[PDB]
Amino acid sequence: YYWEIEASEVMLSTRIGSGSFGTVYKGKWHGDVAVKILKVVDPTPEQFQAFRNEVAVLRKTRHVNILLFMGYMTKDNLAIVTQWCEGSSLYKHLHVQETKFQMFQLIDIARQTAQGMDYLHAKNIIHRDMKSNNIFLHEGLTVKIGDFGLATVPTGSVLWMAPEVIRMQDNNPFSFQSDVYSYGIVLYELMTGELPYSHINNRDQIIFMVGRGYASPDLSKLYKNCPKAMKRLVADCVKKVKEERPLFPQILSSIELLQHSLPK
Amino acid sequence: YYWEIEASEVMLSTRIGSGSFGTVYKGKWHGDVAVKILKVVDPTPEQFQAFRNEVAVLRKTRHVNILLFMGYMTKDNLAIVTQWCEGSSLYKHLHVQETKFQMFQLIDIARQTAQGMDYLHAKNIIHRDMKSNNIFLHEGLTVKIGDFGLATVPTGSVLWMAPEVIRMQDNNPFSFQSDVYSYGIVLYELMTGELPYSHINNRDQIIFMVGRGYASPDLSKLYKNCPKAMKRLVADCVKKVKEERPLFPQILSSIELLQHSLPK
Ligand SMILES: O/N=C1\CCc2cc(-c3cn(C4CCNCC4)nc3-c3ccncc3)ccc21
Ligand SMILES: O/N=C1\CCc2cc(-c3cn(C4CCNCC4)nc3-c3ccncc3)ccc21
Repeated sequence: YYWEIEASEVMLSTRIGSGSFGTVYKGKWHGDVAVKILKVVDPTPEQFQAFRNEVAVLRKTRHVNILLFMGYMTKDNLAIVTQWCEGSSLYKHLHVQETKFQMFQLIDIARQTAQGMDYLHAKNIIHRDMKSNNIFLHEGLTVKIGDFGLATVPTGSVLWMAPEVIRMQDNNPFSFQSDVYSYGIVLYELMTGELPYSHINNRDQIIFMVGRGYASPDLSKLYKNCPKAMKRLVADCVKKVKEERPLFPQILSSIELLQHSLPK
Repeated sequence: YYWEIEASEVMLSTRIGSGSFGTVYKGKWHGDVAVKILKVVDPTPEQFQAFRNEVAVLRKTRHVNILLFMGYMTKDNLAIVTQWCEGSSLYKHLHVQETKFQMFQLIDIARQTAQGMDYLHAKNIIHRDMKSNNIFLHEGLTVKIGDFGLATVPTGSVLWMAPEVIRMQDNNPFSFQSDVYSYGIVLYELMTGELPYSHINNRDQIIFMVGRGYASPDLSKLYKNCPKAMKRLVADCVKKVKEERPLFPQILSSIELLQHSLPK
């Protein structure tokens, strides 16, 4: 049942960026595949396990909303192969290239986001990292979550960070709801078309700010065609207090009912 | 890990049809899912092994062109769950609903169903059964290959059967080329929009005639839009003789080649 590709069957084309312990390419294997490579010479004992970690988590993910893991390879550097997806990251669509997504399916993006998030959590999986960078879009039609570099059972990306986790507490800040906050940011991003804490400029300050209970996100700005129960859902999820947040086995269920209403 | 879905987590709506040793349903499990159930009250020891062999096959196919196997269920009927695809099987689109697919992408359907078929051949998988009834189409894009109920290491769907296999010879007629042959009929189906030998009506005479190499499929039927290189490929795959047929690694790259000579 080895999901390792027999030596050198993979091709690798140009770089597309970076991420969590690697680099990404538009390589070939039985078709088009997205591939993460080490890009290092020798493997660290901690990196060894960081690789072997992401493998065992992705091996658990057979789902139509989770980036389909296809194979791995320790020979010729450490590598992770998934399905290639035509289109771009949700971050690009929203902030880099400014795509005016229509509400009808602007919520359908959030649907599929939770569709997969529910699957992960119910199957023990934590995402930790999250972001809307990791919401890779298939054809502008199917949502797939990728890069499980920080998942379980020194640079960062402060924004999709639960205050509790920003503080640093007890070796175990990351939890179910710690994903749900980061997801709440994604909902917000869709509803606003821009990043949280936009009009400032001090990354270092934000860390302390939200991580102490000051810089709550500005709900009062968002596209006016937003549902009345959506603000309610963005609010419930982005809530500062930990256990006060709602779990995914009720997030999407509260969404797929509101998807019925706005059509008119 | 064990793709066993804990009993009663699944849900099952109206029927979709039959085939492959059960009954097909649109269901729910972290979202929409295609479900093949047993329906039988007491499971057969010959079926028991037919089920488990099917699941052992699906356990090795993480591909964008193979119907993403999601899980199974032994408790409360024997069941298999896989990704739902809004939009129908090709057999319908082509012979039942008669959708007017343009050549630009008619070959793009063919490229994918080879893209997929190559992967299995390479990863040890023989399909045995290979219908246009099995080629499930994701809306208008993404070709994903159907169930493996037969696929290995009373109702027969003749038409997509290599002469050698219609005959029966040595308990071992099903092979690589066998899959390739039936794929060629799928090519014929695409290029004609018609079933093979559609202008007779004696199933139990086609069986003999093709089985003894008298009833060759009519190549002089394909549309005018069809490429000259394509008609060559169909013929090479619809070769009566076993060893004369070309293997998938070759087929795929041969179609890839010709696909970017069409645009004009
Ligand atoms: O294991 N790590 C992996 C596996 C697949 C994978 C893909 C990416 C990835 C990075 N980008 C770009 C987009 C442009 N701006 C900079 C980032 N796009 C993708 C991508 C992924 C899947 N399908 C299509 C595209 C990153 C990491 C990993
Ligand atoms: O494991 N084998 C499986 C699992 C699910 C599964 C579904 C089908 C299947 C049979 N049909 C009909 C439809 C009416 N016309 C004749 C064919 N439609 C589907 C179908 C495919 C994908 N998504 C939803 C439904 C076949 C096999 C298997």
